[PDB]
Amino acid sequence: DIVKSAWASVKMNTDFICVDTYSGYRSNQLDPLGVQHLSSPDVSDLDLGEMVKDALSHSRFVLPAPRTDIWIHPEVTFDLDLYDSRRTVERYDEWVKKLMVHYGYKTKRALFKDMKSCDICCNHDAITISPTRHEKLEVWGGTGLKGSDNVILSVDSSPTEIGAGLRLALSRCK
Amino acid sequence: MPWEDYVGKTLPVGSRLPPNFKTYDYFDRATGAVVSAKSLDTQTMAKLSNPNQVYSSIKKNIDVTAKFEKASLSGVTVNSSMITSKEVRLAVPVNTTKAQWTEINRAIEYGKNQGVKVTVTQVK
Ligand SMILES: [Cl-]
Ligand SMILES: [Cl-]
Repeated sequence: DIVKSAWASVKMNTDFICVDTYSGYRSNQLDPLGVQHLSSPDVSDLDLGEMVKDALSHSRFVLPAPRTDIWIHPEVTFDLDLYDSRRTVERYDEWVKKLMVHYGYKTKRALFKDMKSCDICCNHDAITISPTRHEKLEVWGGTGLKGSDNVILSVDSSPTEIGAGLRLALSRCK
Repeated sequence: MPWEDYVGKTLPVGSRLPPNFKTYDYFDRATGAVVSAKSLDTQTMAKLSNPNQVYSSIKKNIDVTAKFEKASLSGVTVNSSMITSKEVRLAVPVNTTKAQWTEINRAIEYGKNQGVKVTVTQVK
C-alpha cells in the first residue's frame, strides 16, 4: 500500500515564500536534517521550482523505530528523534523564532496572519501540490473538497512547471 | 498517569502527535491508525448531569474524528488519505450513572456507524 515518497512544505505571506523539507512515511513533518529555501514572493517559477525539487531531494522515507508486529516497507529508514513529540514542538518553535527575527515581526500573530500553506508530496506516480484552508493562525487544513483542488503534476515535470504549479495551488488556498 | 499518556503506553513509539492536533492524539506512523484520547473525570461527569450532555460531548469529538480531512500544525502534516482506522479511547469514572451509560453506549453506536471505534475504559 505505502510506497516511497518525498515531502516538502510551503509557507507564504506578504514578505516571503518559505520552502522546507518534510520527511516521514504516512505523516510528514519538518525535518531538522532537511533544507530550507527562503525567497521574495516574486521568485521565478524556475528557481521556485528548483527550490521545491532541492527540498524534496533531502526528504527522508522514515519511521520512528522498527516494527515487527506488522509489514513495513523494505526501503524505510528510522529516526526516533524526528518523531519525538517534544523535539517536534521545539524545532517548530525554533523554525518560528528564526522567521520572526529574520523579518522583524516581534509577534507571532503578525507572522501567521497572512500566511497560506501548501503541501508537496512526490512519488513514482505523480507530484501532488495540495492547498489548505487557514483555519487558525498556526493551523491549516482541508479546503475542503474531495480533494479536487490539488495541483497534480507529472513526475517528469520541469522545475518551471513545478514552480508554476505551486503558484496555482497558492491561489487556490482558502 | 494522565489518560492521554496512558493511552500511549499501549501504542508504538513515535505515535504521539504534538499537542492540540485537532482531536487526534496518537498516530500509528506505519499502519495509519489514529487514536483520540478523551477522558471524563468525576467532576465533569457530575457536571454533565442533564440528559444528552454526555452524549453531546462525545458526539462532538466523534464528528471531528470522522469529518477530518487534513490538519497541518506545529510543523506536522496529516490528512485523511493517511488514516486507515479511527478510534476514540474514552475514560469514564465510577460515578457514571446508568442514565449516563445510556448516553455513552449511544455515542458508541453513533460513532460506529460514523466509522469511528469508541472504546470505553472504566477508571478507578
Ligand atoms: Cl498515506
Ligand atoms: Cl444513537
